[PDB]
Amino acid sequence: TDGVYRVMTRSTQVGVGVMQEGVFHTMWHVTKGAALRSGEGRLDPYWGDVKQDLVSYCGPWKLDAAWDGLSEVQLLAVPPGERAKNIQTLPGIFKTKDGDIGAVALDYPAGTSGSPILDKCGRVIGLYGNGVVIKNGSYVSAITQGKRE
Amino acid sequence: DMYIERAGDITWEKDAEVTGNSPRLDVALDESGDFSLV
Ligand SMILES: N=C(N)NCC[C@@H]1NC(=O)Cc2cccc(c2)CNC(=O)CNC(=O)[C@H](NC(=N)N)CCCCNC(=O)[C@H](CCCCN)NC1=O
Repeated sequence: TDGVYRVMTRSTQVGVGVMQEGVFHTMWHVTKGAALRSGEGRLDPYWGDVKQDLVSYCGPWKLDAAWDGLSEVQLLAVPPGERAKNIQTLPGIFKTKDGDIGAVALDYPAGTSGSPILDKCGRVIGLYGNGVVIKNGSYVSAITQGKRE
Repeated sequence: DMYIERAGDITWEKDAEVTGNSPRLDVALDESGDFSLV
């Protein structure tokens, strides 16, 4: 069913993802694009892109909401061993040769990778966990969003 | 064995804790999906 999920290996939490419209969405580095178990069921990788660091299971990428480039957002962080919590922030910007990407200066354990970032309507505007380490050792994550074809 | 477990509903929280700055960074993205500072 729709919601946010932990991704576990047997146990260790290696990441997080979003179930929406029957498709499971996570970051590629969480699963390395391998199949997942859900209860007694198997979720097979359907679409992915290592450069975007994204993968979807059971169908194509469904998350199409975009950061408006202006407003505060919320990370719905699901850290290992802790319940989901919402953290509001005003994104900064990754400026790249191919354009600007919103980025959040929020630092969580590696197994928080795949946690969704939300707009004020609760729509998922991207996933947390592909980023850079800045000079002082803190972290900035892109707001990584796929394309709904 | 890599498996998933439900962890909650996806809902914006009213009157939430606000933290973090808004850094403006020049970055590059390689073909393997790694970001780096320029
Ligand atoms: N081009 C490159 N490789 N950029 C890599 C960027 C970054 N990788 C790191 O932060 C590694 C790292 C670096 C220094 C120290 C530590 C970790 C120790 N910290 C922890 O052990 C928990 N915290 C941390 O690991 C990070 N915080 C911090 N202050 N270093 C926060 C991790 C958040 C989830 N994302 C990831 O794990 C990805 C995986 C890899 C995706 C690759 N495409 N990771 C990243 O983006």
